[PDB]
Amino acid sequence: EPEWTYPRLSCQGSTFQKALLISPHRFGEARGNSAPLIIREPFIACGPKECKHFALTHYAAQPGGYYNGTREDRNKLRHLISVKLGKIPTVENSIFHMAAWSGSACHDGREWTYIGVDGPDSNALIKIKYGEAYTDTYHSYANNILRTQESACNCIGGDCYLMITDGSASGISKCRFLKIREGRIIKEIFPTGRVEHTEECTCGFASNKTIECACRDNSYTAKRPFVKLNVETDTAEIRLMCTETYLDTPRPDDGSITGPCESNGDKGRGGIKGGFVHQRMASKIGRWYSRTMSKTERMGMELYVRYDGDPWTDSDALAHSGVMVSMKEPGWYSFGFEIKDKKCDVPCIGIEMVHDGGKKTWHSAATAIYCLMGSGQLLWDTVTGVDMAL
Amino acid sequence: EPEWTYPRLSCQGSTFQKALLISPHRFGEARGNSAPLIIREPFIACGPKECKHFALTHYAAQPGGYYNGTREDRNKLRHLISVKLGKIPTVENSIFHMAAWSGSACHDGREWTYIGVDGPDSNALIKIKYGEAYTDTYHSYANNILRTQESACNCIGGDCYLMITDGSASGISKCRFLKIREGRIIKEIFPTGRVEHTEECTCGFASNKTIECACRDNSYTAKRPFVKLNVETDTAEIRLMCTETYLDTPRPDDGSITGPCESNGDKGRGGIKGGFVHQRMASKIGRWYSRTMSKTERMGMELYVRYDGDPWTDSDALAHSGVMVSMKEPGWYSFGFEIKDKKCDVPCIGIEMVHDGGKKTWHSAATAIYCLMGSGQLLWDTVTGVDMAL
Amino acid sequence: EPEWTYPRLSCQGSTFQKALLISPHRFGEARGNSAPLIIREPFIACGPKECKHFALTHYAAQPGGYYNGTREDRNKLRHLISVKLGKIPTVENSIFHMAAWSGSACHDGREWTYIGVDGPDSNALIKIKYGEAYTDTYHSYANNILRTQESACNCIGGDCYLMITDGSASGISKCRFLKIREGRIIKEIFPTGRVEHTEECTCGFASNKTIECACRDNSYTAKRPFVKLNVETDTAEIRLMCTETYLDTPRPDDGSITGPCESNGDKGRGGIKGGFVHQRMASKIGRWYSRTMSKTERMGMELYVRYDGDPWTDSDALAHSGVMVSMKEPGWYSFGFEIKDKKCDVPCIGIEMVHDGGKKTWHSAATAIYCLMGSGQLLWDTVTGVDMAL
Amino acid sequence: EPEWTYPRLSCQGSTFQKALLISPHRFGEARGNSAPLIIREPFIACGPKECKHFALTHYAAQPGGYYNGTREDRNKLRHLISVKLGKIPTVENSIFHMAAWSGSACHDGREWTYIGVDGPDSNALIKIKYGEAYTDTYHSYANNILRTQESACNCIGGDCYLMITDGSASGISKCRFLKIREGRIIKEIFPTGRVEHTEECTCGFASNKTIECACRDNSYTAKRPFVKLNVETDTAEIRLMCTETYLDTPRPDDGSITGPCESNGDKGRGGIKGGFVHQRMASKIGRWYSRTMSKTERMGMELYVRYDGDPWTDSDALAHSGVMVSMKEPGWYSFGFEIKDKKCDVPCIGIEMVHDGGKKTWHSAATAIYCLMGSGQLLWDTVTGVDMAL
Ligand SMILES: CC(=O)N[C@H]1[C@H]([C@H](O)[C@H](O)CO)O[C@@](O)(C(=O)O)C[C@@H]1O
Ligand SMILES: CC(=O)N[C@H]1[C@H]([C@H](O)[C@H](O)CO)O[C@@](O)(C(=O)O)C[C@@H]1O
Ligand SMILES: CC(=O)N[C@H]1[C@H]([C@H](O)[C@H](O)CO)O[C@@](O)(C(=O)O)C[C@@H]1O
Ligand SMILES: CC(=O)N[C@H]1[C@H]([C@H](O)[C@H](O)CO)O[C@@](O)(C(=O)O)C[C@@H]1O
Ligand SMILES: *[C@@H]1O[C@H](CO)[C@@H](O)[C@H](O)[C@H]1NC(C)=O
Ligand SMILES: *[C@@H]1O[C@H](CO)[C@@H](O)[C@H](O)[C@H]1NC(C)=O
Ligand SMILES: *[C@@H]1O[C@H](CO)[C@@H](O)[C@H](O)[C@H]1NC(C)=O
Ligand SMILES: *[C@@H]1O[C@H](CO)[C@@H](O)[C@H](O)[C@H]1NC(C)=O
Ligand SMILES: [Ca+2]
Ligand SMILES: [Ca+2]
Ligand SMILES: [Ca+2]
Ligand SMILES: [Ca+2]
Ligand SMILES: [Ca+2]
Repeated sequence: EPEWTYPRLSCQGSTFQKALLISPHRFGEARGNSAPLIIREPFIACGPKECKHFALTHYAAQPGGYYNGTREDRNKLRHLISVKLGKIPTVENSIFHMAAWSGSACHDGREWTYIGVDGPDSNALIKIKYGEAYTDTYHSYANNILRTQESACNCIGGDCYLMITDGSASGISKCRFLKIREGRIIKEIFPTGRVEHTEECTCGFASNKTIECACRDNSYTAKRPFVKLNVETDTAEIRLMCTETYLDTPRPDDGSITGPCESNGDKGRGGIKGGFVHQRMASKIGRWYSRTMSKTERMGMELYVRYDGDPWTDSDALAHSGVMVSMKEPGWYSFGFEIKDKKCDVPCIGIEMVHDGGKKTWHSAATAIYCLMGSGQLLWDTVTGVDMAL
Repeated sequence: EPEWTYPRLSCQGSTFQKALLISPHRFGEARGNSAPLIIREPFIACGPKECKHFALTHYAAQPGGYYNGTREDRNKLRHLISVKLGKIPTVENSIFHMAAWSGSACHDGREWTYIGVDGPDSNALIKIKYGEAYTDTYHSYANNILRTQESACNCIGGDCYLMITDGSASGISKCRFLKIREGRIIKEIFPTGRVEHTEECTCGFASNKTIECACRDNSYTAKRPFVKLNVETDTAEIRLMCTETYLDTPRPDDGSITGPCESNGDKGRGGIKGGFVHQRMASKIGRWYSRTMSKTERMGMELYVRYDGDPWTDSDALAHSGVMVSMKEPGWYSFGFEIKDKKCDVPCIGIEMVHDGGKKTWHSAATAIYCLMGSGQLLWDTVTGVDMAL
Repeated sequence: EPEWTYPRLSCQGSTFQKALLISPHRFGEARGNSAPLIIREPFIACGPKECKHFALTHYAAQPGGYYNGTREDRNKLRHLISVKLGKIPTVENSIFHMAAWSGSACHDGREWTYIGVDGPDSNALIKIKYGEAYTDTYHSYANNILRTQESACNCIGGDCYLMITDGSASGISKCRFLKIREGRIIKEIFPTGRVEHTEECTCGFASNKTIECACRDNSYTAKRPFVKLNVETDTAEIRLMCTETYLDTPRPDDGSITGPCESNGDKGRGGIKGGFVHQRMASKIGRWYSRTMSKTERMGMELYVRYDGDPWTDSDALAHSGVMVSMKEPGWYSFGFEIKDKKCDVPCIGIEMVHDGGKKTWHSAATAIYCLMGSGQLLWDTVTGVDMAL
Repeated sequence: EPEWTYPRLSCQGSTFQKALLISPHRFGEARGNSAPLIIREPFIACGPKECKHFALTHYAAQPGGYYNGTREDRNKLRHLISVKLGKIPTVENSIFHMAAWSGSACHDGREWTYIGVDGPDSNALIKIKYGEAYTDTYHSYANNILRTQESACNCIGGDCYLMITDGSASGISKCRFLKIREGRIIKEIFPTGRVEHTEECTCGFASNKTIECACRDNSYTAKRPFVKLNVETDTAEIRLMCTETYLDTPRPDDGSITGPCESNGDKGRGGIKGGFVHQRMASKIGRWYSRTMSKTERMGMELYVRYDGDPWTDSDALAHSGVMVSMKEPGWYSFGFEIKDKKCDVPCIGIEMVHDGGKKTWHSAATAIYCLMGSGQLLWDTVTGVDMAL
């Protein structure tokens, strides 16, 4: 058959550069003739030959008559959709995979696994699809909005790993990982460590032995929960990132959180999903991260890197590597993903750039992509170009 | 060349869950830019890799100018169309297969067979297409709206099997089954038993030896005619389902038809096509059924199951298995179908949810899908989200 | 490689039946959201696995602002376009093959040959394309609107044959045939016989040795020029059809043309392209033909057949085989084509049903298809369902 | 896996003829229902089976609300897009490859290489994509709008070759050539000779040993810089074309620049990218060129040819070969490209026909194609048919 995917060494390069903007609402004017779907939580996942751009639609287009409710996060209508990356996600270009108000997907080398959560808040349900077939489900364990990554899951040798979580958005949400093979859950992994609130993990392969994830703590801290999952033993441990460059939003000033690495610090309530991707070299690992320019608002997006070290213990500041989105522009969720070149993997970060005009109008998003590309420094930023009044 | 398809054991699971909603008129607003087709009698059929979503269109779109007459069932413009399941059935996404006002389709492992009926009411005509080619026809034998299933036909080792019927919607309509191989009728099967009125059969494989169908009696009863068709001898027998949980609409109260399993009972006149799909386990057979929540109107849809036994002799109540559509939402035709996973088949029930505003406006339908996945209880219902005034 | 196509015996059957209507302008209302292309001269040609529906577009859609000039036949904008048969020919569904105001195309088993004529009236040019590549041209020989079939060319063992003509529409237009192999003209065939005016031939295979064509005489007669082209010797002879059932429009009353078979008769000025297709049986050949219901106007369409005999000498009336389009509806150009089933060929006739509101509004066409299908008699007619005011 | 592509001898033919018009704004009327993209710098490149039609979009459609700024050349929204040749480039038909305000692409027999330039004017960046993956970048070396061909790059045995340039549009812009293999730059080529200003080179293979390019000098002359690049030694030399038929716009009268082939002459300032394609015969080489009909404005387009000789030393007038676009119609950039027939290559010239209404309205372009086919003289010209007021 095709063989299973494994993480490979990253393609050569040392800086990210602006790759691609998908801005569907550049075609959504009342006087235009297009039907871009109203979405949020976009992410990209790639198989050997193509990438798919996923998002959770509100099952409504612009221009249209169903803008009310598109700023809510969960309802009976939201669906996980995709287009081939490079296509504009319209009503006719998109594929509707399953009813879901939280999602993930990934390719294992042979087929696409799609993951969607729906159901009532107190009793939601993870549903897994392998290709066309619905293959398995997993139930709410803490009865308070069972939910998942909003970014790609990760497969090695046919085994795919997925973060799920359940619990209060302003209290305890202890995550678990599911190990999924051909669409069926073959193991539950219960993490150890600093486990009181971990959600929306952005995960990737640090090597063939370790998946690492930079997650969101929506309750207690502006430091990101950082997971290290050993794939050989199927065990996970979580501790907060110690870097003084706090990656959440909102957050206090860099380096202002006093005390040991594990200290929670101030301005911990609230959060945002954060970009994280690995650059695997023969003797060095680069960890690339994105955070908003604003410490309190979803505005702007800049890139940081650090090579080697241990995220759990290094207090050192990360190295600023370029402004991807200016302060002037929306910088909402961000995520990592890798494109498969012929012999090596290309690390990328994608940025959700939400068009927010409040509850009174439509609420949707463009997706900007920056990838590791050549050398030098990052040269240009992204704007959506959308005027929400048209 | 490809192997012929056979029924396989069903994938593991014990409950159905909400899978997917195709709601094309969420995009039909007069201020939007899309062209969802106006349709009724949707159904889905799957081949080894892909499923198609079929329906009978009135050859008109919303927004548009041809709404008048879209609440009629037969005319010279209706056509059988399909799209790949998960796509939206618009003017450009759809393929028009043949002129037809009653239809069916199925894949035999190698090619699609498409069936459509058209012609004048008193002398209509079954037409069969195998791939791109028109291959055969079957004539009216009762000269009173020759018609067929409005759901998937069923193929085993290249032989595909199809219910047709002809006769008065208010009296006698004896059905027949056609055995079709590579688009040509190779055998006609004349059933035995209770044959006074059988139409709109929803059929599936109980095993490699038997096809069973839950059908509609539009004239005499609210119990469903239940066909057992022996594929090895090509013989069929029909008797009424004996369960007190009457599956037709309209219907009397459950358990109220006194007398032997064959008693017709009250409120027999009228009917609806009903969902039915098999869960074939190694030692046992689950028969899954759907019926409207209202006893008299096409509103709501509930799921029921019974393991093993004989539908013709068992008076036992079917086990209520969850609300798919609440009573506030339309619940019109339902149908069963199976998705082919790698090693096993996934049973699903699809629900036609008609937007009915009467004859003064457009008349069309959303399709909701529920499939067997995981364990537990069915968790969430389906709404169309459509406002017919927009 | 794939092997070359040859005509095979026709699939079993004895009557035609309504197969499919493509009516693009059912979606062209000013308040709808679609873009059907404005076309005329549709025809269908099929390869082993699929059929393409071709037409000459005016490079304009409905609704739109370029309706002026769409009732003219030749200009700098007209293009040969196609869609897969079954798709609606819109701006986004269509492929634009080449600039052309007269066309033909056919598949040889390995690739599509597309043929288009354009250039000034006094000096037009046949251009041939094989797949994507432009491969050859042929020049005007009588300098007065060099033109071709408006229907499929015909390939046997890799050699494709095409009628072209040039000359006065109301005088002499002596046709020639080109023999084309992999897109290049390898022979010119100059017909013998009754050669003064032959245009718009509808041609098909009577056997592996003979192509026959029923053509239009726009100047001298209402009898159709009937070509017999011997494929083994590459010679052609033309004589008028002798049947008293005159197939052109306009025409006198059947059987009113006195004198020998070759007599021209009255009402010969004007003409229409006519449907003709072969049903090849082991010991018998059926010639199926279509003509308008009206003797003088492009209204209605009925089917006729005759088995065996010699068209050049049989004065006998053809047998009426059904009304495909009532007198009430447009019946403009018609054409034959064959769909390839697995082991046999299916003969079909397609009918151009032009929406004519005069020079003041848009002018375009729907395409109706009738194919040999089963037995009995033809049961239903086709309407476009279009209101030209919307 | 597939063989690498090499140039082959051209298909037989001695004249170019009108092939195809892609005029997307024939569908852009405010009362229509389509979304043609706003674009400039179209070009076409072909692989063994298919050609793509590329362009640089302003990420806006007609009808729409983002016309302001579509007459500017560089900004943060322009993207390189393509569709399959023959399709219309709308929002939904197109694929967005990468953010870019200057581009090129070519197929090497195995995969597509896509090149785009973006970044700030003083520090822009070549980015290269091979298939789906971003693989390499090249930095600005003169810090003054690094930019590239706006037409196909050229590959031979896996090595693809690309002109880039950087420097003042009013002064010195020394070009360089990049040798790219599987998306990565493996050699930089620094030309010799007359190097003061070369940009927008249109390049093709004169043979397996030499790539030649006719380029634009925006500063000093109306004669075109002509590159001869030796693929075996990877060296290049540039000298001005000596023909009296000056191919740039603006230009003085033909033959008016007195002095040796290197004299710059008058009206050197300004320029236009010009069409150029090779016809490689067994014993001889045809060089086909296009230039505007007006000497000063981008109006009309005429075809010229010269067989053999040396472009650097030959003062001879080129042979006028027909009017492709009359003086009444726009004639802006032109480019050469080759279509792969089964055994030989078909040379073609494409013409950008811009709809220019000034900065107060939309600014976009039709693409007209002429290719070598048959013998005789070029017969018909191309009009866009677009009314910019609709
Ligand atoms: C499943 C779900 O509701 N997810 C939502 C999450 C959660 O509210 C928080 O992660 C707290 O758990 O946050 C979003 O609100 C947000 O910040 O933009 C969007 C997302 O849809
Ligand atoms: C071929 C045909 O007309 N079928 C129609 C059937 C028949 O009327 C009944 O089955 C009685 O035979 O019922 C429908 O009316 C209905 O209940 O919604 C829809 C369907 O189109
Ligand atoms: C190439 C060309 O102009 N063809 C046109 C022909 C010729 O006028 C006649 O065949 C006489 O030669 O007739 C049509 O007019 C017609 O009757 O509907 C349509 C077609 O486009
Ligand atoms: C990268 C870039 O800006 N290219 C632009 C070039 C340059 O201005 C000139 O070649 C001088 O370098 O010219 C155009 O202006 C022109 O003449 O139509 C269009 C093109 O977009
Ligand atoms: C991972 O393992 C596979 C073999 O199992 C190997 O080909 C690949 O290069 C390894 N990747 C890394 C990053 O070590
Ligand atoms: C039906 O028969 C085929 C082989 O003929 C077998 O592979 C399949 O598993 C059988 N299905 C059932 C339900 O037993
Ligand atoms: C035509 O010839 C081929 C072999 O050359 C044969 O297979 C085919 O059946 C023949 N068709 C007819 C109608 O005789
Ligand atoms: C170029 O070389 C290839 C093999 O390397 C050959 O097949 C091809 O015909 C040559 N082309 C020309 C123009 O000579
Ligand atoms: Ca936080
Ligand atoms: Ca579309
Ligand atoms: Ca009933
Ligand atoms: Ca005539
Ligand atoms: Ca110049």
